[PDB]
Amino acid sequence: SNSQLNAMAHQIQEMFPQVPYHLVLQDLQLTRSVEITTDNILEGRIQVPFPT
Amino acid sequence: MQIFVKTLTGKTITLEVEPSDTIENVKAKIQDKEGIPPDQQRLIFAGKQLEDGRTLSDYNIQKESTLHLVLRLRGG
Amino acid sequence: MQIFVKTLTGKTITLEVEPSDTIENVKAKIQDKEGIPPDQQRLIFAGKQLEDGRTLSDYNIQKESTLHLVLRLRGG
Repeated sequence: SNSQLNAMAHQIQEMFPQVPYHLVLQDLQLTRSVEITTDNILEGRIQVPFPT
Repeated sequence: MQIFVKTLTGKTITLEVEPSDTIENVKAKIQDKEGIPPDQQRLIFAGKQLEDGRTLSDYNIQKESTLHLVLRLRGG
Repeated sequence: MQIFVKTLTGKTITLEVEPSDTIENVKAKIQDKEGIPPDQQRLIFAGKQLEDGRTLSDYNIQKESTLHLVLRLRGG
């Protein structure tokens, strides 16, 4: 389905207009909680847009 | 001026503040309406985190601006 | 020689420089070409950050090397 996952991810996408959408959906399947997902991003669990 | 705080649940809270207000006070006002502890309240603006010891003028936060409320739970 | 500078947007530019060229001078070129202020120009090479008052030979930067340009947005 991924209906609820997309809905939750999009919400975070609005909060952080500089985070990879596919990475957001990734943690959403692990934590399944916006209270921890958005936190994990701020902590540094998610990779930022770094050139390579 | 009035601003709009958007919660992860899709809730929109309207707060009447001034540019001379502090981020700490803003979060305290949210605790007055919602009850959420300011310690667990991470205010983000356009992807940037707002330091507790700052004002709205520091991040150029104007009226009707969207404030992102991020949560945090470190248990390991 | 030629060097490649890549921005956070994925954009990659080629700059004409020489070993005797200074990082401060190189960043000045980017300042005129892209319009990015040197105060917000953070040049990283091999994980290490390069200093302004240094030459390309100081870090043994060879031709066709890729440098990472990170910006410093504070107060916005």
